Amino acid sequence: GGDAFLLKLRESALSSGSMSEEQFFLLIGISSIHSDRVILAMKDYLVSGHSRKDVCEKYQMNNGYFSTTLGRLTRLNVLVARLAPYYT
Amino acid sequence: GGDAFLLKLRESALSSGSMSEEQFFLLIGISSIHSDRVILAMKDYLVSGHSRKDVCEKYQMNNGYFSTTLGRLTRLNVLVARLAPYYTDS
Repeated sequence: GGDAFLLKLRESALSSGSMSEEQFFLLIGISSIHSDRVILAMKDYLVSGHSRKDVCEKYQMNNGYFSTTLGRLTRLNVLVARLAPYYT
Repeated sequence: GGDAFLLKLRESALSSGSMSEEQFFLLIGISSIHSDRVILAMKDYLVSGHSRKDVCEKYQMNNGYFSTTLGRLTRLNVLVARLAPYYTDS
């Protein structure tokens, strides 16, 4: 259940600069994230390789919101990676 | 571009009995589909090969609910196929 879920997200966490812009936008497209602010923050982290510290300052974001959002994208990325062999 | 979006969905529509349970649940996982009966109806169609008529009867769905739900999964399938190259060795 939920405890093992959180451990999987820790183990699969997306890191700073881990993807291209178009990949990022496709993940956003599949997601239910719709806040422009948190989209731009996650693009700066995941695509541009800015640090969490810098991104939180720029978007005036707290760690709960940053970490939750990053976890939502990590979850989607794990599911998409598991789906990929059905399409390749 | 809503009109073209609908045409694309027709061309791309998922077939009955076309995916494994694992593939199905991964697509459900990415989706925002919440209804337990709707997930079971889509499983019965996409995995178990039941007809549309069969699932709509079993899970009390009207045609618009079925068609819309299948459309939601067809869109995700197209998008996941466009994401897949980014998970390759290249």
